[PDB]
Amino acid sequence: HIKKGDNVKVIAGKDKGKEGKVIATLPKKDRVVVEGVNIMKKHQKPTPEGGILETEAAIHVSNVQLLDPKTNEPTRVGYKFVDGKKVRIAKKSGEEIKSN
RNA sequence: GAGCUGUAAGUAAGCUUUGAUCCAGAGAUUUCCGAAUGGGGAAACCCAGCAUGAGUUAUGUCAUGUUAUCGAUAUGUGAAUACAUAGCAUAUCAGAAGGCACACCCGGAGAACUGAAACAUCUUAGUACCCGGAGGAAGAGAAAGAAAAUUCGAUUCCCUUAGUAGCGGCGAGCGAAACGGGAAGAGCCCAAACCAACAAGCUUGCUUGUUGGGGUUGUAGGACACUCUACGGAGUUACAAAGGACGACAUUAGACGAAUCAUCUGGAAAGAUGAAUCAAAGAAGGUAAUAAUCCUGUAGUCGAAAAUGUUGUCUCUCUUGAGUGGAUCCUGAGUACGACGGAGCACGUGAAAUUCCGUCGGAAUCUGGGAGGACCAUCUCCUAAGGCUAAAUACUCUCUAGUGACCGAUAGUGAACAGUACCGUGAGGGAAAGGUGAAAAGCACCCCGGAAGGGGAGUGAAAUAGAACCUGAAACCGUGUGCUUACAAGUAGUCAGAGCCCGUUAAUGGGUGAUGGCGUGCCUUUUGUAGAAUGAACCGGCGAGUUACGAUUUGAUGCAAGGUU
RNA sequence: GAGGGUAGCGGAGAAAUUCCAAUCGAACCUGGAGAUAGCUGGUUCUCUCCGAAAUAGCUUUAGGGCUAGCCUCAAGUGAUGA
RNA sequence: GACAAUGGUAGGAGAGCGUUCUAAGGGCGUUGAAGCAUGAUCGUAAGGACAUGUGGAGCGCUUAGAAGUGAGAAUGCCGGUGUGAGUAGCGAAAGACGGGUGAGAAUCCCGUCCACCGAUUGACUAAGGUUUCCAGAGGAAGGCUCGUCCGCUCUGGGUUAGUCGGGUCCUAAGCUGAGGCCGACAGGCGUAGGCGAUGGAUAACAGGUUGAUAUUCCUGUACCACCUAUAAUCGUUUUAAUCG
RNA sequence: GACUCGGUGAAAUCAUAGUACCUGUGAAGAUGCAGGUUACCCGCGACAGGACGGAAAGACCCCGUGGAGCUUUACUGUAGCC
Ligand SMILES: [Mg+2]
Repeated sequence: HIKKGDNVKVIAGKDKGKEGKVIATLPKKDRVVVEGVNIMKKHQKPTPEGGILETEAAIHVSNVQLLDPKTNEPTRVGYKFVDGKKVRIAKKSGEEIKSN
């Protein structure tokens, strides 16, 4: 489960192996947007004259994995209660720095 | 615990880590109509009285309360009539009224088509429909019983008895019960004798009334007579009733939750190939193809501020129990029964006992009364004419969790997008209509054209996936061609056969057809159909011996004087 | 002309079986209800073996039914068949 | 191996083909499943393969089990598409020409001439309908042809009351009806009283003005109810003026 | 109106049709059968002899132990009345 500012890795699709970072979330369809991944080309009409534009489209969230902060490998995520508050762990190391 | 302002996409303007949107519990607000209730009315509107209040020099206006009819409880008053009464008035209370899944239950009233190869007794059937009353169940229920043993011991339901006994234009048909095996199990309160009080007549004797206590039954019990005895038991599901404490579970939101990498093909891998790992988890669904190890989850474990629902332990609240005498007193009256007319009991009034309704008659009192299928005698069993009662049983418009050798868009609900289009004055009847792609990346720009449409370019793995969007059959409509046809008489094929054109699942091949022989569609129904007898415009989809319970016979299999529940 | 009344086992009729929502020897709608139909129509893949009847008798029977005759399958007996 | 048999309707008997689903086993599939199309293939029949094109994610085989298990006919039910056929019809009637607009004009707009109704094809008010009304834009469908037009599509607008017609007034027929009478239930009737116009009562006229309203808006001049002030007349409130 | 040209454009019906006549034959009145006799291929305007032409599961007739309305000294009841 990934937040808005993390640094992830793509594990499925055309762009498998790229890193990028998250910029949008869309939780109702569970599809994130990652920079430089899944780029599309739109035909926009004049609204100024338009033309072909390139932006990123959303990818399904289960095609993305976080990176172990220490060893820098993909990992799943668990939870832990500290100070009576929930944090994220890397299933291969300790705490996971996710402030922004 | 990071996004959010419905389906619902946009833009704008905003909200949110000082915790939003979202989920559960509890509150607040809740226009008008509708039983509709201040009066009226063509529902969703019109018109008022009274009391407060705002406003106005004052009217008009506005705001908030209250005002139906029956019923209950008080008070006052009182007609024909003197007292009285019927009424009348005022004030408190809020008892009824309407609706439903009203499926199942209990009552009132109650058909016909049909079967009997016609039809009337009978049957369909106490069924459909209509009306009333209710509950989570209702009804029944504690022997005036069943029986004929050496008896049993409230009611209801299941299996058997058994398609037996019986009933029946003895026709068609209708059709039990006791015994036996089980589920469940529970018993109680009055009326009366009597006693103690209070009260009115009365003459203080009696009568009657009110409260309380007592007391409840059959091999007779209780009153009375007498002799032996006391707070432990009981309880809100009947048996009398209220309410507190502290607990324990279960709902109604949730939380944590093990383990995988690489290459090949490809738009994309979960597939193939290779090497690993978890398992109290290899249920399931998603993810760009088919995943135990990517996501949501699963096995397992944890969790409640608040409100409900159960359930314990205290509290609480009630309350003596035996024996002998047995026939002095009490023990349910217009009742039980009878006659006449009907109905219900499996039973058609009959050998009809047994049980109810209408109209008339009308008992007995323990040496009593009732039943044991007319009646009599003896035996046996019971004790009517007052009431209450859980469980085992029936149903599903709903809610929660699941299941299927159930359907897959003409199917499955009428309805996957609707009791809506539409039809009818009305009651009422009642459709058709699912699928782009993995992702909108939904075709910038150029050209012809008023536009609609199109050709390029571009997106995409694919655009003969372009929104009339998965696949895209047949009828039907066209364009181009290889062979053939303007002297010919036809159910349109078949057998023989030159010429011309091609070249296959490669075998004594394929297309066309000058000319010759033979040849009156199909189905149904008939003695007999080319029939001028019936049916079909054509193509597609849909459309007719099934299932339950009995009987009989055959095959198979197990055991055998036994077999089987 | 407007506002009203009479309703199907019924109403209305200067009378015709006449009218009661383009329908009347008994309106329309929903239910009993899949009424009943000894009558007509229909009833869906293939091959192999055998193969009738259109007649007695009774029948509120005559284009229906029942028993017998004639077909088929299985087992049995054994000259009973032509 | 020898010998024999083998037409067939009602109808009896036997052996099989194919469809959907389930169980167990064993397989195939993005190097392309089902479906669809074509072929000169195999089996005694129902039927089974293989190859190529299209298609884009599921499906066979073996043994056994279970059935909504097979269509050419029912004046069958639903959908689609033909034939008749470029055929019948295009719903009472008088138009002609010039100019305009437009991609496009017999059919739209403007003008002149001609024609038809005129106890009416003219002008008012009711029922009934319910936005059809007006302006700007449009031309896919509707309009029995056409269309630049429209009662059609889109966007935005439009209905003004003390006196007009209803209510805050009255009653007819009829309908309801507190108490009441009757009735298996449901309910039927009816007294006082209510409701109910098609009738009775009841105060406003002339002119101006919009694309769309007018006795309603504006100007002028009126009338009718009700309330408060300013007042002559008011004189126990019997009476008196007053009201009743 | 019909007929020719421009616009628009249905319907009943329909087993498939390359659909002649005569004398016969035949379920006894033939475009489809036999033996002959006629006839080059394709339209348009007209006529009504045949296709037992279309339309409506004959209303006449008979049958069904089918319905309904009406009558009476048919059978059985019954509202009422005495
Ligand atoms: Mg064609």
